Amino acid sequence: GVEIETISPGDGRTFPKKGQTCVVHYTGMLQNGKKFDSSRDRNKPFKFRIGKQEVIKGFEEGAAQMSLGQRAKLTCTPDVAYGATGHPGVIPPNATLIFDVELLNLE
Repeated sequence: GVEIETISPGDGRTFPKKGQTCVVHYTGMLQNGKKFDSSRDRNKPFKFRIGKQEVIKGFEEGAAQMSLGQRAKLTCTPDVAYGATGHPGVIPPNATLIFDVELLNLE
């Protein structure tokens, strides 16, 4: 389940396709918790491609549903990334992940 809450500006037509290296200013957030990851900190805005299962399903499905300039807000379910397993130290099991996702991409 990928629930999109878009902050309005963008173009609404430049959608990511397969094999397109796309650039996202992501900002992670735990529900009722602090941050855990941010591209604003490293200032290397995570040039990743679409269709190789590199990113999690709650972030990959949110990327194709956005366009250039758009600023959505992810609500990632636990069972797509870390709900059963959980990362040691960062993301616990059964965690509902929140992301501040803006798609200012290339290709």
